[PDB]
Amino acid sequence: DIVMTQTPLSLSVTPGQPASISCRSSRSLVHSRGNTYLHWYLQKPGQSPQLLIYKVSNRFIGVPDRFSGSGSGTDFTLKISRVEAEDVGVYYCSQSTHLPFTFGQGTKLEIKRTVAAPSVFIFPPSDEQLKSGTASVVCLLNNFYPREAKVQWKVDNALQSGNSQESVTEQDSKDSTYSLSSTLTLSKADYEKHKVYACEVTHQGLSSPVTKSFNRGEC
Amino acid sequence: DIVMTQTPLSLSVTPGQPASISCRSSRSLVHSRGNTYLHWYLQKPGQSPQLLIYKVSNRFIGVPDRFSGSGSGTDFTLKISRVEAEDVGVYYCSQSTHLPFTFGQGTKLEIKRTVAAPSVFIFPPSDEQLKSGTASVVCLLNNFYPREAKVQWKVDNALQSGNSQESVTEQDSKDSTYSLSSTLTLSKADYEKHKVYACEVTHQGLSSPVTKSFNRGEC
Amino acid sequence: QVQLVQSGAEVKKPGSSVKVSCKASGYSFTDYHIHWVRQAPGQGLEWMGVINPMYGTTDYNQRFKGRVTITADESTSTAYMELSSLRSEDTAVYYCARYDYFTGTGVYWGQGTLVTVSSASTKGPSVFPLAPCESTAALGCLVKDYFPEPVTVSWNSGALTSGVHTFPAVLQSSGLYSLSSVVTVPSSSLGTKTYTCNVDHKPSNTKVDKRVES
Amino acid sequence: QVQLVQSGAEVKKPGSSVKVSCKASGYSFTDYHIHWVRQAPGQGLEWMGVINPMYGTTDYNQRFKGRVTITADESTSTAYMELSSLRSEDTAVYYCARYDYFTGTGVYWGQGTLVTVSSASTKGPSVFPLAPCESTAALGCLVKDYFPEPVTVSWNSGALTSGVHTFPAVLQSSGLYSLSSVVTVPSSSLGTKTYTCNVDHKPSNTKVDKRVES
Amino acid sequence: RTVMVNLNISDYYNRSTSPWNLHRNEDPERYPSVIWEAKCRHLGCINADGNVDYHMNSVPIQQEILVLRREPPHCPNSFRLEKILVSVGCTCVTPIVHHV
Amino acid sequence: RTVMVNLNISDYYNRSTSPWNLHRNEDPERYPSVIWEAKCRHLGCINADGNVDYHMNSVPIQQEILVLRREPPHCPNSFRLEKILVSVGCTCVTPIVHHV
Repeated sequence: DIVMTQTPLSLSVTPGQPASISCRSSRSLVHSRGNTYLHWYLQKPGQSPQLLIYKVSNRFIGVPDRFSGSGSGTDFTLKISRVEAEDVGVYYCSQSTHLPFTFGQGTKLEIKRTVAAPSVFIFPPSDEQLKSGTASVVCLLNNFYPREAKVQWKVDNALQSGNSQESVTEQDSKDSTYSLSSTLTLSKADYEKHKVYACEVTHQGLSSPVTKSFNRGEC
Repeated sequence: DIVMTQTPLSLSVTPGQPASISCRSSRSLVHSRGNTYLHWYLQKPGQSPQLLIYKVSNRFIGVPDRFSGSGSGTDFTLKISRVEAEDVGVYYCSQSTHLPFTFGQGTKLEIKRTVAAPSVFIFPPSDEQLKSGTASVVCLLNNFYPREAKVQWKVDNALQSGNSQESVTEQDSKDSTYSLSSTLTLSKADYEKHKVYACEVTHQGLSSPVTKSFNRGEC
Repeated sequence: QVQLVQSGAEVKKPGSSVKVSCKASGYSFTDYHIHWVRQAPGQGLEWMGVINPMYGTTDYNQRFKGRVTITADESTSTAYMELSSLRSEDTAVYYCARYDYFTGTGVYWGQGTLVTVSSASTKGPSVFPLAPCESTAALGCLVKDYFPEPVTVSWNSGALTSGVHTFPAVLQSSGLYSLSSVVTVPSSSLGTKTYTCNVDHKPSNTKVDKRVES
Repeated sequence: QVQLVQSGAEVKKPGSSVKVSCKASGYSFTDYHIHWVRQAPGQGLEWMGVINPMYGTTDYNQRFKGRVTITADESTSTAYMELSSLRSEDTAVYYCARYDYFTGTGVYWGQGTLVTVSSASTKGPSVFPLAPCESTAALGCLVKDYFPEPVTVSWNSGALTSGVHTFPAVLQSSGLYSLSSVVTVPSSSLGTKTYTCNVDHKPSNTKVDKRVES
Repeated sequence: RTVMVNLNISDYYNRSTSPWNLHRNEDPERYPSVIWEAKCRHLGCINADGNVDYHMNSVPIQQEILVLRREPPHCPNSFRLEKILVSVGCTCVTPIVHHV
Repeated sequence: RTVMVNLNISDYYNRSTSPWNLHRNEDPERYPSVIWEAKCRHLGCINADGNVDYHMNSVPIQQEILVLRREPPHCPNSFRLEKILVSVGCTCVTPIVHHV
């Protein structure tokens, strides 16, 4: 098996700025009848890989000219002249010269867009869920950048720990932002013992922390 | 077509002295599956080539260890550690890697043995031949070395020119000598006009010239 | 045009065998090779094998040993990959791709197929509304306690697509997945318009529609 | 043991075609390839082509163009080379050789076949004695005015072989070949022993024996 | 249509660059009942390095063969002539490159 | 021995590394009268450089085929079953190296 090594493993690039990805194979990718089967793919999370460059330097139909390929033997480079938001994803090199066909580790491309403060929302548990004997409080941090955000749950001013999970979206292909959801999980009993449920957010885009709350017994 | 070039084209070696022959091909003689099909042959005049070395360095069954082969890619060498009389002949390199198979120009090996003076003999024309209307007088120079010998025909002391042919044998495989035959061709009429037929020989091995003669009208 | 459609996601117990299908259209099935490539969660791509639909000639990756069987049916333009003696490590997204000799690689790809290797019982989700308790509002659906992945969350039967965020699922201490799909909407629309999330869990044959009301 | 026997020498007119045979023995005919190689007078060796007697599969030298046809007969263990549209330049010695994959080259060779391309008439030789007119004597045979080459000169039906010299033929102004075979003998034997040369010109079916007397 | 019929009844598969295996095709209603058919071992061919080369193809070489089938069915004395395609071995070919 | 018989009657050769040509085998006393047989174009095979490689062999792939022969001769209504060997194509094989 041919080993394909990609450098770097991750990249954060400002839109408009160039990007370069290296691919080196453990053995030469030149075939007996003269062709070099080195290709470049871009994969967006939870989507099939899309062909970018085939046979070292050929751009696939529909691929913008900002993408270019070069190299020979064992060392290859994919260059992006100007990074655009739509370019977010994981880039793979691949050899189809030698069986079994092999891919590189992948290089993650993150778009270094400008700070975007999150819009914060809070959702009380539904009456149907409460019948179930559990309460889930949800806090949404919408369309922000960078990914680093801090969510704190307060129940009647007391800081909570170990009873909440987070989930972040994949960086958006159009606006290059993220969205996060924090879910506080309480028993129906604990939930009904307290009044104020607050969600506190800290982010680079905010001048001070943002709190969204409700009083159990409005809803 | 692969071109095989041999150097030198000829060689005169003293028995006991070493010999070396170079073979260079226009393209590498290394086959796709790893073997190098370069071989050495020795050809004695009016005999099929005999295999000496196969696949660069392997000696063929029965070939003495004085013969050795080496080389790689495009440059090869046949070495003879001690030249022997039996080694006289033409040496060829040959490639069987690429179609069409090719041979070198050939290298002639002459054995530089010590001087050997010729034994000289003269033969009058036969009575059957004379009935035919032609007379052929033959002079034999037997087992001599080197090949350079000078045969002069005298008819009644007058030096002859342009009415005689020579033929030399191939260098002997055992004693490394040559033998020459000179044939003087006269018409029956010219032959019967003169008495003394002489054959005069000059050779490195003779301190002075040797004459063999007869008088037409003994035989 | 050229299109590859794979079979829906599956959950298989360790030691069982899975068979993923790949339906081809938009070209002569027999004229192009079909390759199979997999991807374990947050991992790279891995070539599994190839079939020549014209003759049924195949070539496999030795890493999988004699566990992978790839086959093609000319009459239904479908190729199949069969992975036997399933391990937890075989949990992955399986892709089919058609290769060609001009490009020399896989141009057209199937959507993917997720195969979860688990001794865990299949459970359909519970869809709860997320309504608030100033001029932009958010509403959503808590899709809680289902196994295995994936779920599909649309809004107003695919009508509403702008401003929707269906969060990557998080495996709770239950061993069950939980997730939320949210949408931002003008506060003015809260009354004049109706917002419904459509949840589909194909493994448990569960289709649920919940009306989000404040 | 392993042996290759070729057909006798021939004379062909320009434009005609020649067919040389190569009879194999001492091994399984079908298991080894037969190659054909030629040599024009005082020139190097030149590969003409190859046959696989098992299947009749051949490969030729492009230099000869579509003039060379090589064939093999399993039943008579004989391979043949057929050279058409003969030129003066095709005058040469033709060899057959069996190749092998261990050695990778031609080990066993045929004796050779001389093919003279000439519009010249075949003529048998005239054998004349060479007797003298002190303690070592020489005697011989003048083999004169024959076409084409070769002749075979033995002494006392192959008995006498030591001290014999059959000189390379010389093409006289006639267009005919001339040659002498000589032998040295003790002068004491001149009386007690009989010396006869045996001349054989196969192209003209001429066998001559001449008694050398002084 | 009916005639009288009198009854008068190499490691290549491994050494080929396009190797194959023989598969048993048995039909009790047919003569010959058993036909051994070649199936190519790989998609590709074996190169000089002994590895499978994807850029060459092992293809089965097929030929029309004459077989007898019982007519009407299960009748041991009455038959119909049939032409079927059988793979006798595999060959190595350079592929066809498709474009429009 | 006698049965009733009802009558119910790819550029590979060029693209193969062991290419072949088809040869007409015609026999008026036989059915099929015409059989097209493969004969290998070279001793060797074609390598990656498009040249003939002597160290590989083009070999014909042969199979037993059923043919009808008129019995007795020149009788259009009476036949005998015969088994003959036909070359259907050629394959490329690494050669056997012989020694003792």
